[PDB]
Amino acid sequence: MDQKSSSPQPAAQAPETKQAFPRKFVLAALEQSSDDAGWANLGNFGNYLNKLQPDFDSRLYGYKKLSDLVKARTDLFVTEERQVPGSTQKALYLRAKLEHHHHHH
Repeated sequence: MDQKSSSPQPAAQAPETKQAFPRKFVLAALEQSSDDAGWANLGNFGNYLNKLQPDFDSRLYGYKKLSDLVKARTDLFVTEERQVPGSTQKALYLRAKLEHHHHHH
């Protein structure tokens, strides 16, 4: 529940560290850090994720923080800002992006 904004992002920067995304461990932490409805709060996600993968660092991918990594790589992760009941600020909730059964003929 947020403002669906986007950005071209000019690739004028010199290519820094390129690392692969290990999604099995990350999604494993994500789902375990999720509430009953299947949404994980950014804070708890960044916490439980590091428990499974301490080697997983955002600067290895070129991002300022894990938060920016997730909202950028929405292909792997589903991102929404959700309002917390009784709180003044909204919290970023995350969940796993999965395919759908596709076939040939």
